[PDB]
Amino acid sequence: TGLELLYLGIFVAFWACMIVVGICYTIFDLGFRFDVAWFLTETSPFMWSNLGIGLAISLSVVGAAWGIYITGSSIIGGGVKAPRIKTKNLVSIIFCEAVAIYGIIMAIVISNMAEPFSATDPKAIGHRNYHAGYSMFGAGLTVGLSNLFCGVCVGIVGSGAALADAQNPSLFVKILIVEIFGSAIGLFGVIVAILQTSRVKMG
Amino acid sequence: NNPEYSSFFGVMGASSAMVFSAMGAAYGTAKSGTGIAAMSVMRPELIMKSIIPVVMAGIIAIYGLVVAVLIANSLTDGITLYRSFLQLGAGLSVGLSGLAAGFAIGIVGDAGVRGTAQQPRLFVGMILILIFAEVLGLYGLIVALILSTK
Amino acid sequence: CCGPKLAACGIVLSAWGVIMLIMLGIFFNVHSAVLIEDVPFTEKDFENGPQNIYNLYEQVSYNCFIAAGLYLLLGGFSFCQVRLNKRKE
Amino acid sequence: LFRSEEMTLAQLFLQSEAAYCCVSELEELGKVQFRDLNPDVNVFQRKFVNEVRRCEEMDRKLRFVEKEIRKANIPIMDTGENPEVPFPRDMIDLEANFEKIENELKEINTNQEALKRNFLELTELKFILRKTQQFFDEMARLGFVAGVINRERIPTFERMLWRVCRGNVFLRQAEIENPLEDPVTGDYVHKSVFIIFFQGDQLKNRVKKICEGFRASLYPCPETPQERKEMASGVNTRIDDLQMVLNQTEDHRQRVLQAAAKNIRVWFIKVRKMKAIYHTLNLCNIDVTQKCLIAEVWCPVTDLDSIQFALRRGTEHSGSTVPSILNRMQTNQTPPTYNKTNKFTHGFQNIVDAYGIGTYREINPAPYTVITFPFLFAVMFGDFGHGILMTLFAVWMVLRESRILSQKNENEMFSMVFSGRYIILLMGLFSIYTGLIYNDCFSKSLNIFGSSWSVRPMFTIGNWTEETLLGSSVLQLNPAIPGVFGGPYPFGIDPIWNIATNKLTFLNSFKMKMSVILGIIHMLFGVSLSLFNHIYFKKPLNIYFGFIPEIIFMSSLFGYLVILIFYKWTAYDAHSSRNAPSLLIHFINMFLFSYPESGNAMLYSGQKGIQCFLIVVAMLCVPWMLLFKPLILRHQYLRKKFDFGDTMVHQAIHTIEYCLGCISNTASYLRLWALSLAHAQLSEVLWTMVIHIGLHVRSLAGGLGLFFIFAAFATLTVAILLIMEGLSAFLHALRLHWVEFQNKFYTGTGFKFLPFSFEHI
Repeated sequence: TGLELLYLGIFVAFWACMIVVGICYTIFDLGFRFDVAWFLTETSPFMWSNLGIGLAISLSVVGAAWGIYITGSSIIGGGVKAPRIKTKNLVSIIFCEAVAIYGIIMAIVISNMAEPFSATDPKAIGHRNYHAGYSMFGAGLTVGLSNLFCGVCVGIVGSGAALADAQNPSLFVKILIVEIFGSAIGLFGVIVAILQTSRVKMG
Repeated sequence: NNPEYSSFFGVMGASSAMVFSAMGAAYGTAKSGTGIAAMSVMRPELIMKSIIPVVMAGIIAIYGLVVAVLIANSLTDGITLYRSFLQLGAGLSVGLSGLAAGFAIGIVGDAGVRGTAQQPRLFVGMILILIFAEVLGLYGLIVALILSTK
Repeated sequence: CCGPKLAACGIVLSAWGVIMLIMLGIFFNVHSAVLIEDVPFTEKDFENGPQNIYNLYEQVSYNCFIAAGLYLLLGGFSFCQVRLNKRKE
Repeated sequence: LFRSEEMTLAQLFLQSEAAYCCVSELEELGKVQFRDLNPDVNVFQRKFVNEVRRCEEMDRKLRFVEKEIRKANIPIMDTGENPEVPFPRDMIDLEANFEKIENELKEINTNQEALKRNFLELTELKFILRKTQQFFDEMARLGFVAGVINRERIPTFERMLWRVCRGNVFLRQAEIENPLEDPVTGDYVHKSVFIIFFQGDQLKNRVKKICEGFRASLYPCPETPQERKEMASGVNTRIDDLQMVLNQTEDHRQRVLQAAAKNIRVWFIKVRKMKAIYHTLNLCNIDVTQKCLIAEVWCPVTDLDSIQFALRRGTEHSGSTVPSILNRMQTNQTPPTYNKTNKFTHGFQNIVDAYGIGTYREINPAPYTVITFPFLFAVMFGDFGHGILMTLFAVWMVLRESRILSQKNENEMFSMVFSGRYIILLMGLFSIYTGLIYNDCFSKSLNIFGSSWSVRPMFTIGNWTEETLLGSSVLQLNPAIPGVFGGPYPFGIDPIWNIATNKLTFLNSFKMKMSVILGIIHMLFGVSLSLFNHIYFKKPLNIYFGFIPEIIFMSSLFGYLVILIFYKWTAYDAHSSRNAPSLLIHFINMFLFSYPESGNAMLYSGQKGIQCFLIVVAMLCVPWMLLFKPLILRHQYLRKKFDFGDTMVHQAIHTIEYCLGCISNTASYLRLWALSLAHAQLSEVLWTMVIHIGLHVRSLAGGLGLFFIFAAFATLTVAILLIMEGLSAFLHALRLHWVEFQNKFYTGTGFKFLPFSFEHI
């Protein structure tokens, strides 16, 4: 539990430092120094765009990995006595893997709207570019997180159903609906990811 | 107009792409080695039969290495800060993809190694599940390659 | 020991090598424009003309033929070893 | 050929004594399943329970004899006339008598083993005596106790002996130089001899109770040094003489076992045949009207005559009234598949046989697919050389299949490869063709009959000239413009695309579009097969109400995308990009699956109307008409004079599953293309990292070590490319088979074939 203690300590120390520096800044009538606008402006939109793309694919793939292993261990454990489940249950596995696919194609579409800048100043050069970069970063974060979470849900449900199949093999069809509901929830995530970056111009 | 510190992002993109994949491969190798050692105490003839999770981790490490080599060979002094962020994003993506793939590879390989030690007929089915793990890591690689140009 | 697996691996690797380096040597002799990146290059030859490029192409080709030569040599040695092992019994 | 092979069922009339002969003859023929007729048996009503018990006893005797023989390391070579004859009832007694003589010999061997255990105890005493010969040097009321104890109990002994003390413990001892195998246990147990000089009578009792609780075998070694030598020599002489006697007796036993291996193999076949016969008789039914027996038989229509021939054997020697009659009823009688009748191509079926098709003649699996199956386009990695390597390996292995099957197997993986040799070879041929069309031989392209493109027309006409050294100083990797050019490779992809640096983008677009077209046509064919599958099984309501919506929706949503891809490919040219220089494609993805409004860009006349019409016919109409089904008949049924709930809920779940699965499988068809790109990049990087290093200047130094570098290349190409990535694609395409390709026309499971093939050799 030492790692948990270290993480909690870092969390609480950083948040205490942040609240104390905020109260010091607002007390000392030094509000103008704590400029969020300058941070969001002078920062390059390319970092936001590329980080959004990377997270969009990476969260998807790691959620899919969580699902596939959390269901594969269950399958291999429950398949010792009944070898027939070693393949028939696979219909609930590809979901997770297909969930990861919902990232890469998505990771293409956002990446389809990346252009160079050849500009440095932020005054009237980059307003639409700023919006495009932030919007595509948000869409990437949305798809990545939603896809990861739906992957872990689908893997959990698939492991449960696979262990259910170990006793009565006739309930798999009656129980298939939950994981397709989870996959549909991932589809909602991908749909809103599409819509968020639907109308954005980059350049 | 070339901004300073531009190569920093690409350098850590390559470093992450190598390192995270290396860590995932190491975890997979460790878990599968523990599983093999546990299983070999009763079925000695089945040692080389299911050594393949180790080579799967090696494959993930190979994906990390090839992405890192490509990114490093694409590195120049005057990065326009548009290529560097692309390289960093691809590197981080492929690195965490390799980490997750190694995670799944290790866990499922240990489980399947124990199962095939217990039930000899379970190996081939395990194959399918295990192979899917690599695919996930593979996705990182491809999503890096397209990110190497656009 | 000169096990059957070792001899078979040596023979197949030798055959693989001889065919591939012969085809490399031929493709270098024609000087195909695909392996140009593979071919070594020095900046002082850029203005000299294609003659220097063809000269170094011939040099690397000859390197490939001698490589295939010792590949054939060790393949023949492996064949002799495996034939002696077979005829011993 | 045809995947129907109607099974049908039959009744098998029998007799009292003729039944055994007829059943043995049929088992020799082995073309019948013999579905059970009496379920309420539970062995208690098995009739021939005593025969089954005798068979079990014989099997136990055979297993014990075989285990003893394997411990003796004696071969079981029994080749020749293995299926001699099904065992008659009378000769079973003589075979059992011979087995009883063998068991008596085994019992004598067990008594010998007990005597050997006693001799091993004597040998342990002799070793403790050998230690006592050296303990006289240590001697120079310390209670001298020596004992034999397992090496595993040594540590705890230390913590369980010093703490009690009450006189202190002086444990000076050594261990046996080898892990002396205890014959009582039979394992190479690790032992040791512990010696202590604790104290007199009270600690003597304490040590004796410690040894009693700890199983340590204490020996009261005497103090005089003579008698130890003579009794050690005597026990050694007894040990060697008795060991020689026992070795001679067991050598005679194994000499008999040389022929007894084939003898008990034949006995095993006979007892297995008898057990199968009695199991079938238990499954068979006995009538009270006569002494005859009626057995339900699952036999093929073609083999029926041969079945009658079995009766011809019955009517000849044992009885004359044993016929068989085709039982053509419809209640239950779910026939087995039995359609898996084919030559080497049967390997294909095995890969399909991971699901157990069943469902009678509906089966439409491998033979329709074979080549167009996702198991011969299971390459997507063809590198010319990789294909030729796979073909060479498979061809050499097929040329050697005779001696390979004749010789013993190596490993289960080798067994799988042997089962797959045919598919491996034909996949190698297709990989060769795919490498040719891809024009990527070891990631290096091939220039055959021209290459198209040029540079001088691009620069002289295009004013991009005078870049000889300026292009090597000012325009590094800059020039990429088409002037007066065009014209595709007559066969594949130009090598110029390979040696370029925009290779990634063009190859990505080309592979993704090839992905879409191939996947759509494949899934269309898979769904179209279901129409024939269902028209064979009558059912006009499902044909005119359930699958027409599926095809309509699938076409209206995906064939439009395919046609758009082809139109984009054909209706443009190099000097036709909209304002911007290239734009790559710019229309493949912005035409999504919904395209709400706006869009702009490419808005060719009529496309909006076609899109809207396809959306309304597909998204709004197809799911709605996929509803109802049996209730439509139920109304008529309700007007004549089925569980609505389960029917409509199952139909609803199937409809949502299919409608989501169209998109899901369209996305999942993208998988093998990632393997294609990864394999291409892996080959290219391996080349540029090993071979590019290996070929350089200073020919002597550049080629003296070329052998080692090229051997490393061969090993890497075999390991990560040929096998690893090869296996990855091998199973990727099988998944594409089993998730979307074949999960469109055939559904369900059924019992496989089960004849009396005498699988036990």
